[PDB]
Formats: sequence, structure tokens, C-alpha cells
Amino acid sequence: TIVNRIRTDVVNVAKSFGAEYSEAVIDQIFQGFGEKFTNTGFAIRVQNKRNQKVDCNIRYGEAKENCLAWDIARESGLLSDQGHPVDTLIQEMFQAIPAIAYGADFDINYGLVKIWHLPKIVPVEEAFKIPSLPKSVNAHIDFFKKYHLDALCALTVDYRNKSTNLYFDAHHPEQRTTQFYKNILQSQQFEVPSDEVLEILVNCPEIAVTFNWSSPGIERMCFYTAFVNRETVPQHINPVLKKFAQEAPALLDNPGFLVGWSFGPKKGTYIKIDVDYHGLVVPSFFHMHNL
Ligand SMILES: [C-]#[N+][C@@H]1[C@H]2c3c[nH]c4cccc(c34)C(C)(C)[C@H]2C[C@@H](Cl)[C@]1(C)C=C
Ligand SMILES: CC(C)=CCSP(=O)(O)OP(=O)(O)O
Repeated sequence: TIVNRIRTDVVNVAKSFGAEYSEAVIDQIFQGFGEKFTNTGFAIRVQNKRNQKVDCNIRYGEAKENCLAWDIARESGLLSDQGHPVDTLIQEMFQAIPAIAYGADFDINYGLVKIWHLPKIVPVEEAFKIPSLPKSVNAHIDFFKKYHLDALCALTVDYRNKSTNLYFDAHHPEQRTTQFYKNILQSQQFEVPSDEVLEILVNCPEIAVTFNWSSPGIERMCFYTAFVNRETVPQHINPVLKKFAQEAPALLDNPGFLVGWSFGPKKGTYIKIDVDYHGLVVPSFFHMHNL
């Protein structure tokens, strides 16, 4: 079956990258969501957030107007009340902005970590009405204006990290210059990467900005780029990129990949790479950003 091949592949990725994982967690996740993994946008992700440690996430998305993952996770025990503003945030999101899709994200050592809300691209003003957003979001209106973060293409609630992301379509001509990325990164006193990475960033069609309830500032920013096959991933930039690009499983032989470049302060400066397991994610990425 597809679901058994997926579960096998996930375990094999975790063992190959030495990622911490829990067989009991994986059993819970697949009990609730394995059927969903078989026939929707499904990806396996690895990242090097923590020092000398690779983490493995699995995630899916589908074009439903309601947030089915929330009901499944509540019923299957994968999401309990946190005693925290995240408890109702996703509900508020789907009440405040109409969704064309939703998604969910799982750390295979923990369980459900995030749920995504995917609207049609809307002005970012539509998010300022969401009551339980961290106050730092409204406090950053002038920042969003200045860096042409006006076109909101997704929202996410990170239940484990207790944080939220806003995702923007990087449509503005200024975002085709390396100076834009140097300036938005320096504005947060984040690390500025090499010129190589900068000329990769200028092609990023999407920018994520992370907020939380523990600071007035931005926690980290992420620039996302897709690659149509293993060969065009910039494997030389980092060993995790090379190893995952050459080894990641998929249902076709040469799958595409989504690469996120994260930047923070002792920070979240790191790489994320996801494999387009079924082949739907990468085209939907280009389509949602009109490329
Ligand atoms: C299918 N789908 C999902 C989609 C998604 C959820 N949140 C997003 C925020 C920005 C962009 C995207 C998403 C897409 C459309 C590029 C997409 C990515 C893949 Cl990796 C995911 C997570 C499924 C495994
Ligand atoms: C397009 C990408 C692959 C999904 C967007 S959500 P994310 O996984 O990048 O969010 P975080 O890394 O948890 O901040």
C-alpha cells in the first residue's frame, strides 16, 4: 500500500539522518492522518535547526475550505488544550479569512506541531483583525509596509513553539535585488549570508515572518525557493542539502524540492529542505505565486 511505503520511507529518512523519532508518535500520526498522506500534497522535511542534530517533519496540505486537520487531531489526541492563545488561534483564522486550503505539520519525535491556513492572496490588513495574534504582529505594520510585505498568502499556528507565521508573496521588484535581503535582515540585526545565498534569495517568491508571545521582535524570517529536481538543488551550499537532495524518497525517481533559508539573531539561522513526495507540491507552489 502507499501508506505503508510512506511510513517505511519516513522511518528510513529518520534513521539515515540520525533524527530523533518515536515509534509511538509515528503510530499516532499515521492512525490519524496516514490515509490523508496517501493522496494529498505530502512532503518529508529535514532541517538543521539544532546544533549537530537533524530534525525530521512530515506534512500535508489539501484544498479544502475547512480545517479538517484540527478535528482529526482533537479527536485522535494529537492536539489538546495548551492553556494558551494558540488554543483558539486557528479557529479565529478560519473565521476571519476564507480559506482555499489547509495543511498540517508533524515532528516525528513529538506529534502535531503546526496547522496552516491558506487563503487566496489577501492584503495583510485582513490578518490584523484576528484577536489572539501576538501583539508584535500589529506592532509591525510599518515594517510590513516598508518591506513590501502586503500580499499575505498563508498563516500558520505552531502549537509546540508557541508561535505564528505570516507568509507573503514576494512580488515587488525591490525583492528582486540582493540589497532588499541585506536590508530586511540588517533591520532585525540578523546574520547576512554569503553573496551566493543572496543571489538565491532574490528568486525566492515567498517570505515567512515569525512572531511569538515572549518578545516584541521578530523571532526569525524564512525565504522559500523551489527546485524542480535533485540536480538543481544547490547541494554544495550545505551537506544536508546534498544528502537529502540525492537520497530523499519519493514516488517518482527525480522529485522536486522546497528549500527554506531561515535567519535569526544564537538563533534560527539554518536550512530546511522538503521533498515533493507525490509531485504535486512544487507545481502548486509556482501556481500559488503566479509563476
Ligand atoms: C501541499 N501542500 C502544503 C503547502 C503549504 C502549507 N503551507 C504553506 C505555506 C506556504 C506555501 C505552501 C504551503 C505550499 C503551497 C508551497 C505547500 C508546501 C507543502 Cl511542503 C505543504 C506544507 C505540504 C506538504
Ligand atoms: C512552503 C513551506 C515548505 C511550508 C511553509 S510553513 P514552515 O514549515 O516553513 O514553518 P517553520 O519552519 O516551522 O517556521
